[PDB]
Amino acid sequence: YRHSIFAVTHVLIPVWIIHYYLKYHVTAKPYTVVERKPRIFPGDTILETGEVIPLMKEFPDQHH
Amino acid sequence: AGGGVHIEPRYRQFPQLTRS
Amino acid sequence: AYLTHQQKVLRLYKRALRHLESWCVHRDKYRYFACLMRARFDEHKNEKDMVKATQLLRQAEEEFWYGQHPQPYIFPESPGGTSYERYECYKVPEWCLDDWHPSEKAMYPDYFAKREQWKRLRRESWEREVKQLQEETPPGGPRTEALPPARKEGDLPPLWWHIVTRPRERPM
Amino acid sequence: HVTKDMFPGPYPKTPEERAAAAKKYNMRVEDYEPYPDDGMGYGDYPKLPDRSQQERDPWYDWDHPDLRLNWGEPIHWDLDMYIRNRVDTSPTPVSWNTMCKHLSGFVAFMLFMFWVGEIYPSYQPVGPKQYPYNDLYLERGGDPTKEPEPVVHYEI
Amino acid sequence: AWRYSGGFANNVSFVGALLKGFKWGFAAFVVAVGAEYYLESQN
Amino acid sequence: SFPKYKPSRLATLPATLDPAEYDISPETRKAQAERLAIRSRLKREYLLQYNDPNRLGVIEDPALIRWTYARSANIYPNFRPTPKTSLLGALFGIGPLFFWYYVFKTDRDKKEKLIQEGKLDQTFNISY
Amino acid sequence: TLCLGAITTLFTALCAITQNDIKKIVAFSTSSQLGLMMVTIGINQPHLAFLHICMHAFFKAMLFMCSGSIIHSLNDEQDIRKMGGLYKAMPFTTTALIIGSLALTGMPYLTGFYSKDLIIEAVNMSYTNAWALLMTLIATSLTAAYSTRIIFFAFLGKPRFPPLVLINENNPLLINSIKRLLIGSIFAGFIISNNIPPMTVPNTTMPLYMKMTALIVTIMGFMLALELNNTTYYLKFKYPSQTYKFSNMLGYYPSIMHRLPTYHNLSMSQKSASS
Amino acid sequence: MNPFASLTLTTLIILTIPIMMSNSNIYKTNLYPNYVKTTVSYAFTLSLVPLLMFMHTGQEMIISNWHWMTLQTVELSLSFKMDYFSVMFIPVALFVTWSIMEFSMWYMHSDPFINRFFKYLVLFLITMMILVTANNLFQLFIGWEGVGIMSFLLIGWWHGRTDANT
Amino acid sequence: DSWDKDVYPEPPRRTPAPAPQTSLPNPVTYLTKIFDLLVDRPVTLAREFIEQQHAKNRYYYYHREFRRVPDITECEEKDILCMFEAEMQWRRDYKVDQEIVNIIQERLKACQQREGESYRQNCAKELEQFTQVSKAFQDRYSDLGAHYSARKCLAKQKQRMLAERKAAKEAAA
Amino acid sequence: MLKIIIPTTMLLPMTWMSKHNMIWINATVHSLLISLISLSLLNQLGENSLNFSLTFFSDSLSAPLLVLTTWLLPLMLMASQSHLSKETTTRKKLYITMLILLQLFLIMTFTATELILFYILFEATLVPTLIIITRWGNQTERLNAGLYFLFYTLAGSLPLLVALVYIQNTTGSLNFLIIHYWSHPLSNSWSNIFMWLACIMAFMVKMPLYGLHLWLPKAHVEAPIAGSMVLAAVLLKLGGYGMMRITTILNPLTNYMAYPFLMLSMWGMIMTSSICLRQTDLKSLIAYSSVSHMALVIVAIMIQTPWSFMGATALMIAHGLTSSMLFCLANTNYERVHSRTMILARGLQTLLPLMATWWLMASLTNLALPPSINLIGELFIITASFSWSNITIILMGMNMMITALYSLYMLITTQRGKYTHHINNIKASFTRENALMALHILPLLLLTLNPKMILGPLY
Amino acid sequence: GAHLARRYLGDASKEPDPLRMPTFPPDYGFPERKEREMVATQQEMNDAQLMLQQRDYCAHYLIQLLKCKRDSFPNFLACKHEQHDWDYCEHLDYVKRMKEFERERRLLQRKKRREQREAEMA
Repeated sequence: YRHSIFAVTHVLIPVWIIHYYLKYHVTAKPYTVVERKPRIFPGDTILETGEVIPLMKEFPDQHH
Repeated sequence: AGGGVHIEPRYRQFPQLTRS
Repeated sequence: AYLTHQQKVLRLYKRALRHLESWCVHRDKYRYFACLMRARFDEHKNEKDMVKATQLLRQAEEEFWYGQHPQPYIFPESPGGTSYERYECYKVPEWCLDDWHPSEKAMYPDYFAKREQWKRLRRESWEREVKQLQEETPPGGPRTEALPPARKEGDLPPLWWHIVTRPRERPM
Repeated sequence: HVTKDMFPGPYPKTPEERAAAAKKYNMRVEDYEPYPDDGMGYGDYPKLPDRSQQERDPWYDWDHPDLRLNWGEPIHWDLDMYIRNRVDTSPTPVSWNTMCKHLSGFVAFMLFMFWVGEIYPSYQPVGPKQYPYNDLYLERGGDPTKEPEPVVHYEI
Repeated sequence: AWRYSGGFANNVSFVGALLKGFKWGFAAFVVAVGAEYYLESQN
Repeated sequence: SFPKYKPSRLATLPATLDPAEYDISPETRKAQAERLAIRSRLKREYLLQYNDPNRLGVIEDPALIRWTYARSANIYPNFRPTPKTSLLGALFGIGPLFFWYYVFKTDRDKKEKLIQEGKLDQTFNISY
Repeated sequence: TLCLGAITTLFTALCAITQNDIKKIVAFSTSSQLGLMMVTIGINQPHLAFLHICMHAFFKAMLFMCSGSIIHSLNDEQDIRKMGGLYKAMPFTTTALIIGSLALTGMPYLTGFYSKDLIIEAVNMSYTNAWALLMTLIATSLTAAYSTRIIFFAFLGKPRFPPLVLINENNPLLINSIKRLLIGSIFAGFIISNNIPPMTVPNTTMPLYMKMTALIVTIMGFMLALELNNTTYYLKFKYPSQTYKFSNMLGYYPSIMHRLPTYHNLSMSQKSASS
Repeated sequence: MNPFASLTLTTLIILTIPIMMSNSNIYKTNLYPNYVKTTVSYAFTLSLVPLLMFMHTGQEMIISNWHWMTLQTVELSLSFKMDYFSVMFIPVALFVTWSIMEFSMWYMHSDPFINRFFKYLVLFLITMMILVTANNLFQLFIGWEGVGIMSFLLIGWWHGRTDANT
Repeated sequence: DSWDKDVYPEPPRRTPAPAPQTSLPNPVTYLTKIFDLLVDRPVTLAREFIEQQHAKNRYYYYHREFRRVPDITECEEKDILCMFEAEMQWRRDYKVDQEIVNIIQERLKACQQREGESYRQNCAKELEQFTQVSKAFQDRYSDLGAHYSARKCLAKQKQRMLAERKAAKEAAA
Repeated sequence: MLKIIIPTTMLLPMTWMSKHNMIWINATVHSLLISLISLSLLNQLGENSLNFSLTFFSDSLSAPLLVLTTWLLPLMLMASQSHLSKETTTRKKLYITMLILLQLFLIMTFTATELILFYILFEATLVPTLIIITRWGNQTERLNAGLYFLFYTLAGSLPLLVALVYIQNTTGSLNFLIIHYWSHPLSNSWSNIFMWLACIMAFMVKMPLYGLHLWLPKAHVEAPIAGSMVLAAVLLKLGGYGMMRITTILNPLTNYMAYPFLMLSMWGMIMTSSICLRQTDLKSLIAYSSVSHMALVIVAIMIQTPWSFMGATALMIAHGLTSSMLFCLANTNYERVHSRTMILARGLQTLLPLMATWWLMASLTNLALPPSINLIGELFIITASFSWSNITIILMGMNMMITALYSLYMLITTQRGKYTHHINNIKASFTRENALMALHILPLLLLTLNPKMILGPLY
Repeated sequence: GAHLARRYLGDASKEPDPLRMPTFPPDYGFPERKEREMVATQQEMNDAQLMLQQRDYCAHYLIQLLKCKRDSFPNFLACKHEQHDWDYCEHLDYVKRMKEFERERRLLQRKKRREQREAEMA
């Protein structure tokens, strides 16, 4: 119980108010949560367009 | 105040250790 | 005041061993060179020429200063030690208890009652002890700071309150 | 409380007033001396030997153990400089000039060969970092409209 | 005398402090390596 | 032997190996004895007031008030205009002020000399 | 920053070996470390420097409360002259101290290895200042040097503490706190280095005799430091070497900085300025 | 816009809770050190989650929260930079601070002002995450002296000692 | 959203498709799911609760539109009334201009972090956008002093035409 | 403004006719109430200042400073009922009479719509102050201090009076608005230079000035505590407020004939800060500390830069609140030890825990660490000075050194260390002292949330 | 390295300074020196969020370490041969780096000896 009430008071309540602050106040203004562009690589389908970027051309294939 | 700790000091001799 | 010649030799010998302990570190070597250090002390003891002694003290401590450890060993609770008055923060003067609120004072009934006994006893004995002080002043003012002991019976040593009621070295 | 008759005043000119000035600072005539009468305004305040508070013997009991002054003893004109927290003049084990010689030597010793170290820098028997697309001119902020100077490496 | 006698004597050499637990260490080596050797042999 | 310790104002000579205390004369004997005497007078009288159970004030220290008075007030009435004070006041006074004037003017004149024909780059400097 | 980094590594380590307080020696070892990453900062290696912070954080913090464990138990004494024989008397702290010491030396396949040796390997394999390389190499050897001094004087020696011995670490708060940093230090770098994405270019083509020097230099730093430290066992005439007289007194730096300019500015305020 | 925004910032505000509760003076003035440590322990476990988030993909983010100032063309605003440097150093800083907090309960288990000491440690801890997580140079300044001044009181913990003040 | 997407341009968001190569479960997907039903859902539910409570009575607000003013250059000399009307006109022009460059400056910062380490070549248009605005600001408001006034701004502008046209006509020959 | 000026006057008949022992209580509560009313002026439009009438007008500079005065009046009244309750009622009532009159002149001065109207009451603040130092002071040198203060500011006020009426005879009315809109570029003729000196020396002699700072150690240290706040918190801003108000008809002569004053202030603050590092009196250390910060303000105005003024207003009000609080700190000891020597009463943290804390964040706020508006004040000036000249930071930052050493040195010497053995008078801190000091620092921290109000007219 | 000894303590005129070279033309002494190749266009390397200092020729072997590592999450020990594959080509082009360093050095010695030989010959 002591560990549970401490978990709710100091994690559940703080994370809720931060998320509410972030979701509808901080992110409401533009460019306040701006993140790095999601890194993608050849041979990966981009989610919102479904386009598979063509595989990078053949490797020289030299190992040890 | 009250002592009775798990250890006890020694005088110029090897102090007691524990298995852990 | 007057530091006699044999006294300084004692102080120099004490500081020499402390410095020699710092240099030797190990106990068996510490006992080794201290005995050698002792051996080179007792043989210059039966000199009738005091000029030799003070001259001997000259280059001897000149040797002491050259050979002193740049980082000598001091116990922590001594001047320069790592625990020099590190407990002075916690200690509080006894007279500050007079400012305590009566609710706080009543929360320590018996001890504060005993404090009253100390206060009344000091108040009564103050007149007796100051009278003794003025009654045996050396002519021409106090010659030395040393306090005279309580002479008669049923009295207290003059100028005793602060030394007796000084805060403990382990206040917490 | 304190009266105007005992207070700092003028420079001690005559020895008789020097004796009074000595008692003024509760000290004796033979040891009492004033600051040099340089017109700096020191007056009759004595210039005691320049010993910081650390020089005082700690084992001896002081009325002010934190700073080691007894009651009524005329403190130094510049106590704030020589207080325990502030500037100190305790005797170091080795002489001050030797302290300066080795210290000033070390920094110059350290600095000088670092210059000749730059004179003969340490590197590897290796070539430079090759880079494609005209050593990344386009990606290093170069203007695409400006024609990139053709740079391209070969094998060996 | 007590500083050099009693249980406080028989001080381990300097290297033995670094090699503390080497006996059980190398003991755990063979079992782990042998386990890998058979697992790689199965592979 | 070996090298000794040469002193300085900041690194004082230790008052233990100083030759003065090692050689002793009868004149010095009562000289230090009277040091204890005057110190004892100061200490005992202070302790007497200190241990007084009715003294509920502050034991005034004459050395403190004299020090403050000499360091603060009793200086100008004892100041006398003499050469060394005169040049010291001029040196540590107008000295740095005019010296700072030269370099700052030197910076200023060189700075505005650069921009009047366009020898500076502040294309993004707008919140001056 | 190569200039500042190189000198910082030497002087802090140079004063480190000739000290006596456990806290002083450990701290000097830190200031030697903070000399390291800025050396790496200069030659286009920021991320390795930042990674060096992570690995240094684990064992360097650890070395303190392990020394704190010794200090409090043996009646708050910090002079290395007053311990010895704590190997078999303080098992967990002795293990924790030597683990931190080995990690602090970049010894292979540990917390230090995944940072320090890559740093020493990278610093030589670049166009740098020559005088900086000699200093970093010497500092690493001196880095191990005072580490042996700590283990030699504090643990591997005859006991020297006051008679009534109260040494004990059985308090669970002490055991669990050190243990967490122990199991952290053993792996730490292995997890982090294998996990973080490649962010620099690890050089590969490179001759053997500066590949091994990351560990060669500390082998002697262990070796002759042990020889010189155990020389105190032999009953020998005591003589203060001038270089020791320089190093032991913090390289004379406080006795000039903390006395000469401080006196002048304060005196300038009294003689000039105020008066 | 995944929980990466909330999780990192919650770690900072969670660290402030022991300080805010201490300001009441009706707080846990008996077992304060244990309360402080378990708070850091919670934030340590929580602060792991942003790590593996960056570890999995590499989502570095900028959190430009409440706008403070509009100095002409300069807009000073509280902004946390969740770079790789900040995102992983916070777990490490929390890990060591948790480790010593347990040791602090052991070493200075007899200090009469131990509760005040643990309050100072969080204050120093707070100033550090401000220093690590700081976009604008002003925030970097905020953590800089904030760490710097907090070192003064903690060093002068035994203010009775003359040398400690020096 | 609460802002136009043109005056706050946003390149299309390109996110990778999760490709699990290691059969062992990854954690990062689970704790996001745990967070979703433990934190995000109550926050959205609370957000919905006061959103419909907000919609109970939503009063309006607008922005005070200011009529165009004859500025300083056509203001009568020593005419305090027209000058006051015109001085405020230029004073308001300063603050909207300050927000003009604030948007461009902030857009400049948004590009740098969004593009990661590729910022140097991606934020090339953004760089010249700031260059076209920042340079104009120096020759529009900079070096006007603490007690800036449109007359001083007009005086500086007249200095610009006189200086540049004199060089232009002499160079043209 | 009539909503403030009339109520401020109305306390005077009330206090003079209140009951015997209700004087402090009644006066304080309405004095706090007036400050609440004065909070109304914080609103300022993005354009021309709030011009209530030809008689009075307030801008984004006067309003933050005005509220400081109104918020101050409870603080001297609540700081003075301990060292005056032993005097008769009439003299105590007369003390309130001076303080209320002192405020009324300040309120009218900061809001004057006419330059010459500013001049009268801005100078007229001398009479209520001069009474305070000379009558209720607690030392012998207070009389020479009163002459030092009165004559030193009057020596500059008169040339300003001749200068102001001359501008009247040459340009008509000196209304602040019409002056700003009707501006004529000042020529480099010798007469204009002397006119420049007259319009400037009156204000520049008033903050401190290096060379003209000799009255602060005489006045502030010897003044009564209720007064001592005012000579450092608000009237120093009168010499400030004049500067930004008058430096609009002197451009561009202030561009050139400012190096001697800029040079005196930049090097001067390093000197006077170094005085603090080696001072003996607690109050004198505080007063000399106020010299260094105020000299920083003097530097700030003379570049005429938007950033310079922007941090100038913040620095003044931030410094004024702090210097008052530190002068409260000197008073707290002064009642118990009955002396002002610093080393007399070392070791107060052990005896007074909370008073040590009150001395703590007061010292940090004087330390000007971020985000306290002392930092936002100094830091803004640094950039403005740096843009003016890059070498400034060498002189700029070196002040940050000294202001760091002496600030903690005053803290360390008094609070930390072993308690004085021979003292037995230090009692628990009165709730009046602690509550007063909280009312100093708390709004100062509360202002940190939105320093947009305190930034000034340039913002 | 022996190069520093041969330069500072030896004939520095015959030692190629790292900043100076490449000086001689690529095909000087090389009949048909073949240009280097770049399999990965700058579009994907830019797309791959790769550091410019890492944006070298061998970066083409680097762009799939991050891809597989992301796919291998949380298993951080999956890509071992693939990581080895990249650092091998690092070695190869690194190997190329001092051979061309020595190539210009040998050209420097060859030219210097030739000039001295013809100087006394003529």
